[PDB]
Amino acid sequence: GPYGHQSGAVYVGNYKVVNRHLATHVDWQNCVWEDYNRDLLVSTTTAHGCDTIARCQCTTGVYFCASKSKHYPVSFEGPGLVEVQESEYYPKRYQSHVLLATGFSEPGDAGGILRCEHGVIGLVTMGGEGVVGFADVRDLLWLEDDAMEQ
Ligand SMILES: [Zn+2]
Repeated sequence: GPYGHQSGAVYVGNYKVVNRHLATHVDWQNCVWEDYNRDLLVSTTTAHGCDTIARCQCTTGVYFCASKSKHYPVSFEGPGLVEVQESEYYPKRYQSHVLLATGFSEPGDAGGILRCEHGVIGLVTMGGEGVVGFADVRDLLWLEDDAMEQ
């Protein structure tokens, strides 16, 4: 039957951070932290994760695309508060700690998680007419080892 695999979230050790609109009743049931402005929350799990978050701030990284189903290297900025337009299933609200990346085409809306050569940055937050909004996990790394530059 099935074949394609996907996580749609970031599993870190005994803490799993996923998008609020993507979290399940179980995520909130055992949720330790949750930032509305970041639309992200952290829940505890028994099974160790398989992802390593990067503690870097490189302006260049690679994001995953659902349409392309491939990894896309793109440069982005880490704007604090970004007003997300009412799209998909979210109302025009303010989001904190979101990184945006302007692609070079029309496609590119959602995907998975934004990872850098050092580690994991964040998950797909909101998107624009040609930009990629990602919720950085650099504001709540308390989950596992962090990536450094030294
Ligand atoms: Zn990096």
